[PDB]
Amino acid sequence: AQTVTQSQPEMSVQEAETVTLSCTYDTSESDYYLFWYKQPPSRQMILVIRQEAYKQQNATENRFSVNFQKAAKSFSLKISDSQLGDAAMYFCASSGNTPLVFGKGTRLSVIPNIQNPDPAVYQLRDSKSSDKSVCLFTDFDSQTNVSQSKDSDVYITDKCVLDMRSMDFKSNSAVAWSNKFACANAFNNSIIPEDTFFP
Amino acid sequence: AGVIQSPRHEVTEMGQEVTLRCKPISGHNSLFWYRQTMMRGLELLIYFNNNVPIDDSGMPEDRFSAKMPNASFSTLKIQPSEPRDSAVYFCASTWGRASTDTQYFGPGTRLTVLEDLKNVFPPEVAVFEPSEAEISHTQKATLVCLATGFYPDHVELSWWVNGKEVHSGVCTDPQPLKEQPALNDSRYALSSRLRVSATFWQNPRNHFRCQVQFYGLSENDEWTQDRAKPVTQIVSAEAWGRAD
Repeated sequence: AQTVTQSQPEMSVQEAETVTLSCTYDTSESDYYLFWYKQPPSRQMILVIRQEAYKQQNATENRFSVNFQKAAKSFSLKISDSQLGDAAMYFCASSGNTPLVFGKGTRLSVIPNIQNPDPAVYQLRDSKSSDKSVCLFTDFDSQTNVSQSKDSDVYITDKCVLDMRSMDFKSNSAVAWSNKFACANAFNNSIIPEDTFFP
Repeated sequence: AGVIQSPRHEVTEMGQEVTLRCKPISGHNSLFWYRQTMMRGLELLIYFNNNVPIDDSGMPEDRFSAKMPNASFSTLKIQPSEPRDSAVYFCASTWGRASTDTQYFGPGTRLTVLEDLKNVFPPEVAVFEPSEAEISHTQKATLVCLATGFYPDHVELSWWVNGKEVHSGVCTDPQPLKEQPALNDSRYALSSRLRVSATFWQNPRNHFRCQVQFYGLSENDEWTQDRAKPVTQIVSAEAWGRAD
């Protein structure tokens, strides 16, 4: 009777806003521990927080906080002022008869706040070829749904946010290529911003 | 320092015996063996305490055996291996004085057991130079890297600016694309971006290299095809700065 349920499998949060990741558990032994583990894309498991059963509900104003309802057997994880480094998979875990029982995880994605959107579709060309081409959709707002391809010979990657680490700059980016295809027609199955820049 | 696992990647043919090895943290006395997939999650397989197994109920009925010959070494053998064995296998360790002790996780081994090695290909790496429209319009320069046509999905992409590895301004796809979206054999593609300022790209004394570490066949494996044997290798593409 040692379970860990993380029902919401995917979560989103706006950068600098607060998200709460849910967890409910069932146990038998009245002396247990509760954990939160972070797993970045590296697949490394890092312990975020750790609570003891018969101890208080903390009066803590840290960025990663816990809501411990022992009577409700709930164990929330709150993340304030979210950052793009927080985007990872989060596992809630129990510690009873079995030393560690994991929930099935929650993929948290942190949406970057793009305040200077310059939607544009650019054409790049190969360093050693400049005849095999790629089309770069970049600098669009974070609410833009870039969707996969329909042709069997055109490939469209999903959007990717990079952090230049200087000027607090961030930008979304999606790539498309096909040996056949033009950039002005690459992302026309995704809803493109009205002011998108086609040089 | 932390929990050490060997190997890190393994790509092998079915029927082979797979040996995973773990070294716990110095002084730790309990050692846990986990498995990860998308369907079953983090799965306990077996865990020791003072080199004695405590719970092995998670061990499959056949082909999985684990042992701890001394206090700083444990092994987990898959014999014979099967395609469904493919997962990320984790080793963890605690002090071993309490069931509630914090578990430290090693980096994990990504094991891919294939049906046969006929479909293994290394990636092709091309770097695409920044649009001059992007330089003109934003005063920034985005480089794009394409690692295409590799199988299986055991690739590590990295950008190396001026001989040293960079992490800032780099976004690589979290998941690759299937070139044939309707094939279990389908080779993969993967894209990356390195955005620097127009000033940095236009300096012809800056060197950009997209490096893709591929994990494939080993020395023991064999090849009966007249194409290059897809061994573990590093395929690179590079570009020099261009003022105009």
